[PDB]
Amino acid sequence: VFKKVLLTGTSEESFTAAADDAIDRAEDTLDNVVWAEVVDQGVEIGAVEERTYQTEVQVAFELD
Amino acid sequence: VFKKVLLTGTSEESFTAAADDAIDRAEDTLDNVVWAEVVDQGVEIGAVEERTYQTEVQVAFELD
Amino acid sequence: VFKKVLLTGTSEESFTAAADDAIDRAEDTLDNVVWAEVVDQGVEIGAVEERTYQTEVQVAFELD
Amino acid sequence: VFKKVLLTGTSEESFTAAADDAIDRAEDTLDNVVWAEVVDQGVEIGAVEERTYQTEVQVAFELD
Amino acid sequence: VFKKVLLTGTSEESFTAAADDAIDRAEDTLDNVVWAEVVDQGVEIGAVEERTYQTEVQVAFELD
Amino acid sequence: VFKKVLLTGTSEESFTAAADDAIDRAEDTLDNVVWAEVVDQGVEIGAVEERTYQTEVQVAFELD
Amino acid sequence: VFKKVLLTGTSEESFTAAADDAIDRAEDTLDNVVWAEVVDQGVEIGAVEERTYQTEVQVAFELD
Amino acid sequence: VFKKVLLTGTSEESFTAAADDAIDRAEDTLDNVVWAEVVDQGVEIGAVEERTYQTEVQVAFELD
Amino acid sequence: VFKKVLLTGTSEESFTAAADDAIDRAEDTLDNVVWAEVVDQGVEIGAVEERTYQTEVQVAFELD
Amino acid sequence: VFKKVLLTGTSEESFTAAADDAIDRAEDTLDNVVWAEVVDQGVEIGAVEERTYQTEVQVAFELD
Amino acid sequence: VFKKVLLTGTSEESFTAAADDAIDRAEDTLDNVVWAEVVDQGVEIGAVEERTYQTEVQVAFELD
Amino acid sequence: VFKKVLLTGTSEESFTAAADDAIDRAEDTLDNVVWAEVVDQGVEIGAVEERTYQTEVQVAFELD
Ligand SMILES: Cc1cc2nc3c(=O)[nH]c(=O)nc-3n(C)c2cc1C
Ligand SMILES: Cc1cc2nc3c(=O)[nH]c(=O)nc-3n(C)c2cc1C
Ligand SMILES: Cc1cc2nc3c(=O)[nH]c(=O)nc-3n(C)c2cc1C
Ligand SMILES: Cc1cc2nc3c(=O)[nH]c(=O)nc-3n(C)c2cc1C
Ligand SMILES: Cc1cc2nc3c(=O)[nH]c(=O)nc-3n(C)c2cc1C
Ligand SMILES: Cc1cc2nc3c(=O)[nH]c(=O)nc-3n(C)c2cc1C
Ligand SMILES: Cc1cc2nc3c(=O)[nH]c(=O)nc-3n(C)c2cc1C
Ligand SMILES: Cc1cc2nc3c(=O)[nH]c(=O)nc-3n(C)c2cc1C
Ligand SMILES: Cc1cc2nc3c(=O)[nH]c(=O)nc-3n(C)c2cc1C
Ligand SMILES: Cc1cc2nc3c(=O)[nH]c(=O)nc-3n(C)c2cc1C
Ligand SMILES: Cc1cc2nc3c(=O)[nH]c(=O)nc-3n(C)c2cc1C
Ligand SMILES: Cc1cc2nc3c(=O)[nH]c(=O)nc-3n(C)c2cc1C
Ligand SMILES: [Cl-]
Ligand SMILES: [Cl-]
Ligand SMILES: [Cl-]
Ligand SMILES: [Cl-]
Ligand SMILES: [Mg+2]
Ligand SMILES: [Mg+2]
Ligand SMILES: [Mg+2]
Ligand SMILES: [Mg+2]
Ligand SMILES: [Mg+2]
Ligand SMILES: [Mg+2]
Ligand SMILES: [Mg+2]
Ligand SMILES: [Mg+2]
Ligand SMILES: [Mg+2]
Ligand SMILES: [Mg+2]
Ligand SMILES: [Mg+2]
Ligand SMILES: [Mg+2]
Ligand SMILES: [Mg+2]
Ligand SMILES: [Mg+2]
Ligand SMILES: [Mg+2]
Ligand SMILES: [Mg+2]
Ligand SMILES: [Mg+2]
Ligand SMILES: [Mg+2]
Ligand SMILES: [Mg+2]
Ligand SMILES: [Mg+2]
Ligand SMILES: [Mg+2]
Ligand SMILES: [Mg+2]
Ligand SMILES: [Mg+2]
Ligand SMILES: [Mg+2]
Ligand code: NA
Ligand code: NA
Ligand code: NA
Ligand code: NA
Repeated sequence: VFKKVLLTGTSEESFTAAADDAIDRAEDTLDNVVWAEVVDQGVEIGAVEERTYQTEVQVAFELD
Repeated sequence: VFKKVLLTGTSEESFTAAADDAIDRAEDTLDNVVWAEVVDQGVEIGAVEERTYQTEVQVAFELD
Repeated sequence: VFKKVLLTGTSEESFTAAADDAIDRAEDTLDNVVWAEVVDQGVEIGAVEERTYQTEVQVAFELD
Repeated sequence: VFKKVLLTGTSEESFTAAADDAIDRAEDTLDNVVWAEVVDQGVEIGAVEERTYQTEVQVAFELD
Repeated sequence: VFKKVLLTGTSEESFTAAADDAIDRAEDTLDNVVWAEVVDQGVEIGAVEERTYQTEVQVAFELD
Repeated sequence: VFKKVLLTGTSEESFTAAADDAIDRAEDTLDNVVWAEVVDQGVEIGAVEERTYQTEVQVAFELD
Repeated sequence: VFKKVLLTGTSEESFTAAADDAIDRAEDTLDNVVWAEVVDQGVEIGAVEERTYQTEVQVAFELD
Repeated sequence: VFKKVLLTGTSEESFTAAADDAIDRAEDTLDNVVWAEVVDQGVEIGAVEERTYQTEVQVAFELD
Repeated sequence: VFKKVLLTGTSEESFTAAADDAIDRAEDTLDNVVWAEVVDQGVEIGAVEERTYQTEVQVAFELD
Repeated sequence: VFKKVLLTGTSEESFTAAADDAIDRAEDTLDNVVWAEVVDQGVEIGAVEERTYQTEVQVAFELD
Repeated sequence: VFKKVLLTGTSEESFTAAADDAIDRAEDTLDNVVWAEVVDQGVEIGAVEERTYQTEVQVAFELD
Repeated sequence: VFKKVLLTGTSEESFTAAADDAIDRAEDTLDNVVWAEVVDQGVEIGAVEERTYQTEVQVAFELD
């Protein structure tokens, strides 16, 4: 059985690096992370000093 | 990093109050709740005494 | 077996009340109405004296 | 010919009132506003003192 | 309030049995599982000895 | 001209048998049923003794 | 309250004429037909002597 | 950079002519119109003397 | 077994004729073409002398 | 690099067996078939002696 | 109230830089730009000397 | 007439480079490649030594 968690990563550099930021967090706390699916991308402008790229991913991990 | 949980709130009064019911539950158990996105709305009729409005939300919270 | 009918309710008050208007009509004419799913919401402006909120629902009822 | 503008209204009270807030703004600046279609709903939590309901609408107006 | 978890079940037999595999896992660890919605179906071929059917479900459970 | 009706079939056995349950009902009451399109699948758990598979179909029939 | 019926019109000439074929049928049998929304378009080739254009519409009519 | 405006053209003749009606209006007021994407089609019936076909397009134009 | 190919037809006349242009090409090179599904429509303006209507279709053909 | 082909399998027995029918055909003619994604399901009724289940899949294969 | 404009940025380097190109243009002409949502990505090949990455964004700005 | 092929490119570096990997393969084997549309993005983790970014594109080419 796989389970997915819905995470938004952030980066001041790129959409790829924002995806990595989410996956990094998943790997910090979960075993057997197997893949990620991109489900949204965006850019935060008004709330930050530098533009911040965001990539939202479903991160899949194998249970048991 | 943000994470989202997928919650359906209920209310005998309105779709807005059903959204609040979900967000209230998230705030009971999670720190740093930052926003919610409505993803579905519905009305339960046959299983209840009074019509019950339901609003399903992805509730986003900031990790760490 | 359930069947659904696709109804747009209207209200001069709210999206919740517009959903109720559709469900009310379904219950006038159908037995065993069990739930409704919201599929669209809108506001009529140019054709009416007062803004009219509209909520379109699939209203499900149990056959037999 | 109709044209649409994509507006997000806000309210501390309800999704219906947030839709009205957008339509009000459109009517301040545009002639012949004829209808609105709801395209998204959400709730701002972390950036505000009170929860703020948001309703995004395509507001249609007749040209010429 | 209901909450959903996003699970992919697997089976060497059928899409129905793959859905059951996910629901079984949810019932092992959660109380008050109430329904599941199918959100994707697929077949793993290259990574397995026998074709493996997969059915991804949002499994809903009642909180509290 | 074709017309479609939106039916949810049920089965304690499989998603295929749930689709058949809907189509069977359509054929009981309608002439010239020509095809069905699957539009949703789900599993009822909390309201039933045995898990019940549900398959929602648009059932198309030829008018006249 | 509005209700919609889901009809596929056909024409050997065009997608516009296929939409008209559906609307014509609705007006034969229903009072107060008010609008139609196109939801799919296609072309039947193998089952017919001449290519047949098909346009599927939700035809809305006002109840009461 | 391209920008798009969301226009609904109308015609008493066809969906193609309704698309042209929108594009014509864009070309009246904008320089460097480069393409259009159809996003919806419909037919107005109750508000008009003759059926009126409508085609909604995102009309893209090059800035600068 | 059916297979589909994803073709964009073009016409200086209409969306229907653009669909035909794609289907014509499929029939030039494939046996047993059975139907087509419209998946997108658009208009090329900047790259052409005359507006060019485009209709993208999945063209289905029976294998073997 | 992976490539996908869009195939509709058929079966007089089940949606799972219809998916297998498509994958079987892909494996007859292609090397390195790695997975399939279900994209539609349906039932043919009017054109056949027995109901025929159909499952449409994108079948992915590795190039080179 | 927020308003969105629908812009396609371009870059010979990356999808991230194409998003920035759109946002840059918005900030040239608009006050209070607050965020952007990615809605499409593509690559122009035939019309250009070098491949050109394109990222289409809804750029949101606060009115008043 | 344009035709599209559905390709998933891969890269250990970025989503942009994964798109290029697919387009490169198309240009190896096809004449008159004209554009690509991004349709999905993902990251392979469990099956590889280094995270592998994947970008799925419809690559369009002009026939004849
Ligand atoms: C992708 C994205 C979407 C957003 N949407 C909203 C919104 O709907 N309302 C809001 O007050 N702020 C937003 N913000 C700040 C956003 C920010 C980003 C990066
Ligand atoms: C929005 C909504 C959707 C529902 N869908 C189903 C369903 O598919 N099958 C079912 O047995 N009960 C339902 N029920 C009870 C529902 C109830 C609600 C409120
Ligand atoms: C949600 C909504 C959508 C509508 N769409 C259209 C349309 O496409 N064309 C039209 O002539 N009138 C409309 N009207 C009047 C509308 C009215 C509402 C309330
Ligand atoms: C509906 C909604 C969506 C939002 N999405 C985002 C987002 O993607 N990223 C972000 O930094 N802030 C958001 N914010 C603050 C949002 C706020 C709202 C109300
Ligand atoms: C439904 C399904 C989808 C898949 N998608 C991918 C993919 O995008 N990339 C990949 O390397 N492997 C996959 N695999 C292995 C898949 C496997 C299945 C069963
Ligand atoms: C597919 C499916 C969806 C459902 N959705 C809901 C829902 O939204 N709310 C609810 O009270 N019950 C449901 N129920 C009971 C459901 C049941 C099924 C089988
Ligand atoms: C738009 C369209 C879609 C169709 N889809 C199918 C299908 O999925 N299976 C089938 O046996 N026949 C079809 N047929 C015959 C079709 C025919 C048309 C016109
Ligand atoms: C495509 C289309 C959609 C429409 N939708 C609505 C609606 O939702 N409510 C309404 O009062 N009128 C409409 N009208 C009048 C419409 C008219 C058209 C042509
Ligand atoms: C439907 C359609 C869509 C198009 N999209 C784009 C695009 O995204 N970028 C571009 O440079 N050119 C386009 N072009 C030229 C287009 C042309 C048409 C006809
Ligand atoms: C899933 C499915 C869809 C279909 N759609 C159509 C259609 O749109 N028009 C038609 O003449 N026949 C169809 N047919 C025969 C179909 C058959 C199937 C099995
Ligand atoms: C994303 C994208 C989509 C496009 N779509 C089309 C199209 O549909 N027709 C066309 O003539 N050119 C296009 N072009 C040139 C395109 C170009 C791009 C970059
Ligand atoms: C985007 C993506 C999606 C995937 N989906 C699946 C899946 O559904 N099942 C599976 O066994 N493996 C997958 N895999 C390995 C995937 C891999 C990727 C990169
Ligand atoms: Cl989710
Ligand atoms: Cl429907
Ligand atoms: Cl828009
Ligand atoms: Cl495809
Ligand atoms: Mg930096
Ligand atoms: Mg988002
Ligand atoms: Mg009360
Ligand atoms: Mg729901
Ligand atoms: Mg009042
Ligand atoms: Mg509507
Ligand atoms: Mg207050
Ligand atoms: Mg939004
Ligand atoms: Mg076995
Ligand atoms: Mg999947
Ligand atoms: Mg049994
Ligand atoms: Mg459902
Ligand atoms: Mg003729
Ligand atoms: Mg169809
Ligand atoms: Mg005339
Ligand atoms: Mg519309
Ligand atoms: Mg001419
Ligand atoms: Mg297109
Ligand atoms: Mg048999
Ligand atoms: Mg289909
Ligand atoms: Mg360079
Ligand atoms: Mg695009
Ligand atoms: Mg490297
Ligand atoms: Mg994918
Ligand atoms: Na989730
Ligand atoms: Na817009
Ligand atoms: Na219907
Ligand atoms: Na394809």
